[PDB]
Amino acid sequence: QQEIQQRTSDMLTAATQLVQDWKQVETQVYTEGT
Amino acid sequence: QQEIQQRTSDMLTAATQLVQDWKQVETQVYTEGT
Amino acid sequence: QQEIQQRTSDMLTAATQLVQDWKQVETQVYTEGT
Amino acid sequence: QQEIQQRTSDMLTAATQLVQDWKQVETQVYTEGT
Amino acid sequence: EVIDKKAFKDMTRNLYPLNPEQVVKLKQIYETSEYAKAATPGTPPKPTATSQFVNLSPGSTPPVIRLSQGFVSSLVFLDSTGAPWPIAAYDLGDPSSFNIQWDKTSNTLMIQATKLYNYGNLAVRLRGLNTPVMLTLIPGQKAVDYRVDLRVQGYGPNA
Amino acid sequence: RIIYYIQAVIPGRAWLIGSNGSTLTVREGSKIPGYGMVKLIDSLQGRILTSSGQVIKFSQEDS
Amino acid sequence: RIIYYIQAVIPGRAWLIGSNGSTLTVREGSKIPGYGMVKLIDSLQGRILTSSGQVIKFSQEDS
Amino acid sequence: RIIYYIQAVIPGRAWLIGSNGSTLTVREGSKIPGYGMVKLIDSLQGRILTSSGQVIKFSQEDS
Amino acid sequence: RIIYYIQAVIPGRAWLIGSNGSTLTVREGSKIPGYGMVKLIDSLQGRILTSSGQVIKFSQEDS
Repeated sequence: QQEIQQRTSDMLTAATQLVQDWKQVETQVYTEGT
Repeated sequence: QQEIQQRTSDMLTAATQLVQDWKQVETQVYTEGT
Repeated sequence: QQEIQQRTSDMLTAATQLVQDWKQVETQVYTEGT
Repeated sequence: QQEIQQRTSDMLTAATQLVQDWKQVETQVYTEGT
Repeated sequence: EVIDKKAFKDMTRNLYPLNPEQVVKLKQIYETSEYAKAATPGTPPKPTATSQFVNLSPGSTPPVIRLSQGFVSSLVFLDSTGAPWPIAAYDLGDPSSFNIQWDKTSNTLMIQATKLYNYGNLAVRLRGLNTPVMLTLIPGQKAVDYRVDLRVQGYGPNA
Repeated sequence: RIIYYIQAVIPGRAWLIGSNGSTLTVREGSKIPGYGMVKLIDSLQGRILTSSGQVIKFSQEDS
Repeated sequence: RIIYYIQAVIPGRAWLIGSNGSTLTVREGSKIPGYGMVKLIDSLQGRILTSSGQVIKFSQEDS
Repeated sequence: RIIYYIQAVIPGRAWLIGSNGSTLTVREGSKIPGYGMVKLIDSLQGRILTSSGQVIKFSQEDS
Repeated sequence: RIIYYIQAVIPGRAWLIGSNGSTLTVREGSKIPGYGMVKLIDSLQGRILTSSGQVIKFSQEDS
């Protein structure tokens, strides 16, 4: 029974990092040459 | 009996703010244009 | 009985924020262009 | 019984974050080129 | 092997306490609350444009301007022929209830009311006149004046 | 006759405009030509009661 | 006749446009030529009830 | 006849393009020429239900 | 006939190149000329299943 609550806390830490990485979108870069 | 004395203190607070607002008269403003 | 007193105090916080927002009137802005 | 009050407090935290995100409106940006 | 299915569904409910159905229902609650907040009691005033003649006799009554809180009313001054009459100066009583914007040379005043039911008066001096023109300003009526054209009895610098 | 219309009303006074372009102001006890004596000034709902039974209101096209 | 369409509506008022290009604004009790009396201004769903039974709504191509 | 194709769809609206190059926008209750009345706008999967039984979808070469 | 070869594959899409130099992109349900309907896009191992029974893979000299 108590192994379910230990496994649930492990998955919540990993899922918070996965969702936070999917939020990040970097702005495009325009390079002008002459 | 004691609910009358509670109601009297609430009306005295509201009547003090109402009388103080009626005292305020703002000075006229003269605007010159050229 | 005590659930009425808990519900009433929640309505004072909501009504005070509603009345204070209705008092606010912003000054007009005149823009000159040349 | 007690699991209802635990679930209710979790939903209030998520609903407060959702409401203030809908309140935010960004100003338009005008770009002049020459 | 069956623990992994049990731990995944309880993790999902902690990560997302609101269903996609419940997010949609919460958005309808929020915009209905803003609709009741912005609604005005009674009926809103009718937006109108008017035109009056101003008599400088010592028997007549001063003209009336209808205002509304947060709205702009523009007053333009004309002579008896209809040409514009530029404004020299003005004097406003109770500046806590009304706000006036004016470029220093034109003939148009723009007045916004700040309070709901407080009324006052205003004095306007024109360029060629010695007699000042006196008005009264009452807000909170069933009509709001978007623009008032005022005919003044004399003759201005343009004719 | 001459039809009078309410232009602006506060508690106590009322400003009236006639079909001739004439402008009046009235109090609780006052004379209106062609109407008689003012009986009641009702600042809410825009009604003025007159001793002859006629009711002066806002104009239909300006309200 | 002349067909009227709702241009904008808030609680209380409604702005109408006609097939002639004429523009109107109406209240709860008001004059409409060719329709009669305003009976109910219902700001949600864009419906105006009229005493002759006709319903003034938003235009089909502008909604 | 004229074949219509879905160009973009959100909940509520849908933007359509025809074989003539004409562009339309439709709501839940709306008229489409040659098709009838919109019955259901289903924003997922790109399907629009019509009262005549035809289904308007995305184009085969543009999807 | 024309022989198609896999150029790049991700989950969902696949980019193809033909013997004529023509380039296509396909989804799960799509048409390929000379092959029929796409039945399964399997991003691992570079295999695409087709309704006619043929299998489109990477080119032998380019893999």
